[PDB]
Amino acid sequence: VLLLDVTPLSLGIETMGGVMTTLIAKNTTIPTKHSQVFSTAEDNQSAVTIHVLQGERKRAADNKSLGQFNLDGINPAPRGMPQIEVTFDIDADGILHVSAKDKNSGKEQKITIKASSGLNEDEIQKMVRDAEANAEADRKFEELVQTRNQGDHLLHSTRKQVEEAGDKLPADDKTAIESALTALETALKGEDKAAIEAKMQELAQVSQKLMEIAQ
Amino acid sequence: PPYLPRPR
Repeated sequence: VLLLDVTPLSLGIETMGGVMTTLIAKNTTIPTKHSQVFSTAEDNQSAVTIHVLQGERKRAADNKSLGQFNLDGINPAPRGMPQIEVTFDIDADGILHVSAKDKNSGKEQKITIKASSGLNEDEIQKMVRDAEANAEADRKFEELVQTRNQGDHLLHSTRKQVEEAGDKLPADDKTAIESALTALETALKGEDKAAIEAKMQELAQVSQKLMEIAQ
Repeated sequence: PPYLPRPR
């Protein structure tokens, strides 16, 4: 064949730290379907947002948003343990069906995204060259996000511990911990990985008695 | 598995 009907750009969803995770690659022939399992970003997360994206960039913010829906009712669990099955199906009419299903709760939500959605032909060529020009920056972004997500997890866990600790934790331990949480949050907004890891460190150093209490 | 954000 000299002609093939294809989805012209990658389709996928936003995942923790502003990353696009691809479910269908660019140039895949239609009809097609694919599924992948995802989980929650934080302990006890009760809902997830499925932000559907078209584009070749690893930064979610630089891809074309197609729609979004939430899936609620995820039962309490440590982060990474729920199994949220995401399915993208493009039918022969170019209609995109996306669903998410929580295997423990049985709950499911879905959206339909019509065939004319997303980028037009001019924008598709633009998107491809932009991802090529930004290949190496996007590889560094993905590294930055791995570290930001670790930092985000520590911030969350430590804060839950502060709460649960109540008065068992001495007041000057709490003062130092709050300062170190703020400094870690500030660092998370930068693009320097070492800077983030250094604040995680400064936090852990003021956290030993709290680690003892929690334990 | 990659992780998903909660609703804002």
